Amino acid sequence: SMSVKKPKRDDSKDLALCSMILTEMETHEDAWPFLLPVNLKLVPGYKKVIKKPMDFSTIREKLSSGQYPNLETFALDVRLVFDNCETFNEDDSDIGRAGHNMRKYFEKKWTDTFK
Repeated sequence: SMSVKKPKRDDSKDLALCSMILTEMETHEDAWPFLLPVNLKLVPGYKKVIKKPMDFSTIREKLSSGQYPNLETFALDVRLVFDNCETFNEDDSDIGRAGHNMRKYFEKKWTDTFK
């Protein structure tokens, strides 16, 4: 509350560390469904169904331009990528499997870097 604060957690490396995680996600062999925004002219149903499209290149641009206020807003966008994937793709598909694999990969790196 006013003039009452928990000890200050060092957040000075968070930007660099999120960048490193995102590089590792970009270079994973199962990243290909997520590298670029889904083409809303060429994929029927996407635009109407997925209210907030998100992809790794969009996260990279937001990260590089100071559009994440803290590490939690970064994680929310990464998770959005996988939540959108599950919304639109069957589990038993190459893309559906890719999204589960990448979400697991991400959640481990996240815990190990920050928890």
